[PDB]
Amino acid sequence: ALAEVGRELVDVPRYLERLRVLTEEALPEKLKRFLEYLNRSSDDGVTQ
Amino acid sequence: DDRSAFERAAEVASSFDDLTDIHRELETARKQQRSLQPVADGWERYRA
Repeated sequence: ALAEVGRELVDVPRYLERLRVLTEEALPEKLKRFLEYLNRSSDDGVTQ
Repeated sequence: DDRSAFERAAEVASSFDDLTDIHRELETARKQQRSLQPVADGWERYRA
């Protein structure tokens, strides 16, 4: 996601903006995945 | 006779895969965030 960016001072704000964006948008992934996975159950093992 | 098991075992184990992958992705993203932050700190000190 940032490997293409260079190694200069002008590149630094690109890194900072990407870091902020991923910080903001990682939490939605956490929610939409783990909250849905909270519905999982292990009834099959017990039943069988 | 033989009316054994070891068939439903994989069926039960199949559930964990998506959760494991999602957890891996989330942890990798968070690790990248921790890596990114000190760059911002150093840039602040550099501007000072």
